[PDB]
Amino acid sequence: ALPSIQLPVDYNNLFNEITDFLVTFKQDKGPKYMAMLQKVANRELNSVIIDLDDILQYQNEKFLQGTQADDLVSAIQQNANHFTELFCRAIDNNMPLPTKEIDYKDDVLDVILNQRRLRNERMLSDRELFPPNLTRRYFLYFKPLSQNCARRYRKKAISSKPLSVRQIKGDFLGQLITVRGIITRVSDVKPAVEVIAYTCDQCGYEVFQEVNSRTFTPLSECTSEECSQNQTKGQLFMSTRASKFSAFQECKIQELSQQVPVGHIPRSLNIHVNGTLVRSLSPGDIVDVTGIFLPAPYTGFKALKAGLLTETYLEAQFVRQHKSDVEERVMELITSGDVYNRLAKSIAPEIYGNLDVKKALLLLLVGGVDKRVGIRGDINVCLMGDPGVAKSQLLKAICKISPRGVYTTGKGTAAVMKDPVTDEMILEGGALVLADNGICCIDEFDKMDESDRTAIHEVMEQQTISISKAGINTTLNARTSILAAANPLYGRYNPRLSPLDNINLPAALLSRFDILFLMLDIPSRDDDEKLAEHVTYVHMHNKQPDLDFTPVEPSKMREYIAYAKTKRPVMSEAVNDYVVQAYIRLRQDSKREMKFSFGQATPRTLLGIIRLSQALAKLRLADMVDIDDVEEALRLVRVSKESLYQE
Amino acid sequence: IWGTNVSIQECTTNFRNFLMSFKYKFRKILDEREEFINNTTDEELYYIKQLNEMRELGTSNLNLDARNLLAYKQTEDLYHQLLNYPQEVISIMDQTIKDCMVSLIVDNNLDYDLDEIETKFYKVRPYNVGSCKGMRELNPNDIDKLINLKGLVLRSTPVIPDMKVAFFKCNVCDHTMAVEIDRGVIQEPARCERIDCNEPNSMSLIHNRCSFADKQVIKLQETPDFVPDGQTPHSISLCVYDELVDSCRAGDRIEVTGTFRSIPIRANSRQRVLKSLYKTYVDVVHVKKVSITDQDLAKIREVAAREDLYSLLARSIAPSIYELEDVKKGILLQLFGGTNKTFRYRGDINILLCGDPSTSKSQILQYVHKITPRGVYTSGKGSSAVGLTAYITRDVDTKQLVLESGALVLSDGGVCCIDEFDKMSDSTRSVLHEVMEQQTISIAKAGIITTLNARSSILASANPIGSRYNPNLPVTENIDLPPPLLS
DNA sequence: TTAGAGAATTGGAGAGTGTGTTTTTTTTTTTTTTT
DNA sequence: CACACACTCTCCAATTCTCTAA
Ligand SMILES: Nc1ncnc2c1ncn2[C@@H]1O[C@H](COP(=O)(O)OP(=O)(O)OP(O)(O)=S)[C@@H](O)[C@H]1O
Ligand SMILES: [Mg+2]
Ligand SMILES: [Zn+2]
Ligand SMILES: [Zn+2]
Repeated sequence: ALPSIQLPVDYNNLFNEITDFLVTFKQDKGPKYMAMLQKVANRELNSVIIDLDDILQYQNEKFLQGTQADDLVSAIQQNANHFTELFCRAIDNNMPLPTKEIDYKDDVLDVILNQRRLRNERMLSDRELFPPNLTRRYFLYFKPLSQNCARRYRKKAISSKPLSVRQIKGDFLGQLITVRGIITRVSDVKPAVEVIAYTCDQCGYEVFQEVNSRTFTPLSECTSEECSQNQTKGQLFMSTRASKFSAFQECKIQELSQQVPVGHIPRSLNIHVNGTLVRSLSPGDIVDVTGIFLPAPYTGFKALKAGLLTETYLEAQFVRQHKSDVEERVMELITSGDVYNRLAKSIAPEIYGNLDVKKALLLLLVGGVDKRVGIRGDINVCLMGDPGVAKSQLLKAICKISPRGVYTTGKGTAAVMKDPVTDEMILEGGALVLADNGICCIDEFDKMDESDRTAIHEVMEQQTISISKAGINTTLNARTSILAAANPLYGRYNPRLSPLDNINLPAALLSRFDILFLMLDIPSRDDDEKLAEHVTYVHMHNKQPDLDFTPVEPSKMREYIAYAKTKRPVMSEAVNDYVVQAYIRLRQDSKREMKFSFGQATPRTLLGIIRLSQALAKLRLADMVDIDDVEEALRLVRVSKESLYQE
Repeated sequence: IWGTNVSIQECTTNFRNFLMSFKYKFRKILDEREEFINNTTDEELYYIKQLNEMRELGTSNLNLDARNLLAYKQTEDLYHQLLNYPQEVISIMDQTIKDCMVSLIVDNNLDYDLDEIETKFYKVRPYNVGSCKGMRELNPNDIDKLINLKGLVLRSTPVIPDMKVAFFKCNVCDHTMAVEIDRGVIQEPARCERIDCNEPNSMSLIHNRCSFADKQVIKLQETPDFVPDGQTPHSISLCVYDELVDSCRAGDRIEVTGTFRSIPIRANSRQRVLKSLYKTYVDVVHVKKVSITDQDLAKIREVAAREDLYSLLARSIAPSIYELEDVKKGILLQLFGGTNKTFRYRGDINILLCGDPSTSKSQILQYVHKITPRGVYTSGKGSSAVGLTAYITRDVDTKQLVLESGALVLSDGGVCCIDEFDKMSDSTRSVLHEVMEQQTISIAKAGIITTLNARSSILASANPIGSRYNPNLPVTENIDLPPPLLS
């Protein structure tokens, strides 16, 4: 038998209080929630976000005038699933009639309403039928309590404290909690059925079946009164037209590396977003998901197979992300600060020296626009450098400021197919596709195998990576700007040896790079002293030794690229002339020098010069490409070439 | 129509009066087209002409457009119901098409077999139903609603036979009758239809004597130019019935119109327990590939009679590449090739493009690949797109020993433009030796011994060793290619 | 021969005995022949 | 383990039948 227990909650009084709250609450138009229900009746909104701050304010207001409440906020944070049904029932009771001419072109549910009502009425006079969830066209959610900063939050308001996946103990099941973590795997949207709309071949009667079990059994038996009394034994046919579906997405939230105790492994927690919250979560997110932590049961046969050990999921209710005024601000900064010399030092404030490398990194960050083909607007630079030089620090600084920027190493791109056996997903990405409209910081570029060599070669002159797993020949758009940080083999760079001999990169791949910098360290007497002072100051004060203008926000570069991308600075005819004689004399001096053959100016150097000039004008208003721009571009190109011949 | 409060009779009458007396001028004025002056192409009865074309060609499907329903006046509710109730609407449209065609045959006195027309099933293919809906924006209120989709097909399953008409046999009196199958349920007879036998439970299904239809599930993939740059493109499963089968091979890009439908899936095969996730597909009703002439003979004679034909063709081979006069000449001659003399003689031109690394060494390769009818562009060093040689693969799905042909074969008559010919492996270099010498590729692996006819044309382009080609040094010392392969 | 009182049999629901699942070959070592 | 399926064991009232009915 089932015993009985005494619990002081009194659901009926709570329901009366709930109805009073939905009727008699007006935030400091009429009532807020009545206005929301009016909008719902107009079919202009299908999300009743029941805030808990509002319920707390309602309780506080009625505390001074009768205390006509039973701590609802503390009564639904303990059991939220039942109160979702209570709120839905209270909304159906107080649902206002529409106050708008809503088109009813697709009124299948209304058609079923009136049809079944007429069929019942023609015999009711003898001359609930509809499930409560079937009629609802809204989804109800809970917004957790905000910060209290008062004695009310005396360790209470468990939905106020963002927990981690490890701290979600088993005794929180059924409560309305919130977790903080990084999404890792969000599934595709699937229509989860809430109530089926079986129709019988005879007897005319359709019987509905509410289901929340992840698995059900079709009725297929006309148990209707007419069918049973006539013993027709009719079978039932599903009608997806008259059924009710809710979009279902099954996310999965991990925990941040700062929440994991030492020696442990990050945990994970399944999230079941459904309703209007679908597609609000993506794998590259850090969120504070608020939901009801519920024990999904192993209903079926593995049920008896396992036992009391349940599996849990978080029925998400509210997702809070963490991650022309700006145009005026950046315009004013342009007027005040010299972008050319300021943004360069802003990229790597904690990295001393190598200013021209930073200037080239600005051009890569902006990049010219030459989408028209006959070509490409992606700037690629490689820093051959030297062991012990802060190439990796520069790469990380670029990654942390460049939108859609990723950092990766040669030895641990490409792509993998169908990683999980169960779901059997198709065409999982890699590292180059993630930085589609961004930059890939390929550290240890020399130590990167032939497969990735071919992959990056395809990406570099195709902007689209492809696979040939099972003859599908599918491709992934990866228009990523490439930033390489290869380092010389046999340790330190040898200036005497030829540059391509020092690093195991084929001349075919290196020659396609728009600009190349060889930036090696030399033991000096003053540069090292300033470097040591800088690093030690950073260690003391945890902040850079600020000695000049150091802008921080990257939105200025975003504004510049978005501004001049539509502008597309058109090159001048005199510019084209000066660059054709520039190529002529460059090739002439390349011959007369031939010392290292890693120079012969090539059509690709002209394309790189054009795109660098385009990027420079793209930074400075529109159509600024003139002699002034091309002189700086050619100066940068010549300096980069000379860098290969340093000392 | 159930659940709609819509009479089928009024819809049939609307579509009937829309069939004839309708002109393309209504469509021309619907979209506010300025060039509505045309008379023959606008004021003529477009659908009557289409029906006459079907009569004189004996076709079934109709490439009906959706906007033509908006152009006419009484078929606006019909268009909205088509978007909302595609199944019943399409069925009544097909019945109306058949009845209108037989009525036209009766009226115009164009003598024809009425039974032959009645037997043939006539279909309608409403395309351009609406805006190009996104795959990622398929919320579950679009169930049983007409949907337009764009994408590139990944693969296509073979023909899947689905039973349409059952066929039972009385195992005691050899009485056979056919039971129509509706919604995939077997309504087997309770007893023998013949009264002299009327034996219950004496019916056994004769599988091979039934009637089957064609179903071809197609795995559509979201087009790259519309997917968000972050996540990988999603996929949906098509369904193609009774026609349009093999009308879109893998790799094609199509604009598909169909009803977005969802069905339950059995959690356990033995039991009737159904998962509550309702896997979704779409029932295709029309596919459009978004992607020889006497006048042509006259054009051939005109271009052939030109004195400068040779130079003109040389220029047209690589219009965007300057100089390279003789290279284009050689490539042009390769495109034609010698006579295929038989009685083996190759009768083909093999061209290698050496020198220092050249962008044209690639640009002209893509140009000639686009020019040549057959053949395929392939990289010798990478061979990622095509393996460049025929080798046996286990296709994983069914784990079967499928033999997939390389790049050399499948390019008979065509030109197999190789790239990075210097960096290709030695194993495939031996295959190149075999194909250029023997003209066939022979395989002996996993119990399969066979010879594949290649008969291909080689147009390779190999970069040299070092920074650039050295003219003083011989070609062998610069290209890194065995002398027998170069000769 | 007709409208109506008597025997005689057996199919359609249900008591019950025994079934049938969930259930898995990834990833990681170790060997071996070619490369 | 237990819920659902397939099926042997088992059982009365509506359906058929032939002696006595009108
Ligand atoms: N110019 C610089 N300014 C500040 N710190 C620097 C500078 N150069 C080097 N460092 C320091 O050097 C370390 C990072 O150097 P790395 O970039 O790892 O050298 P590396 O050349 O990448 O070494 P590898 O692994 O052989 S490529 C950090 O401790 C930095 O603080
Ligand atoms: Mg490093
Ligand atoms: Zn029934
Ligand atoms: Zn029979």
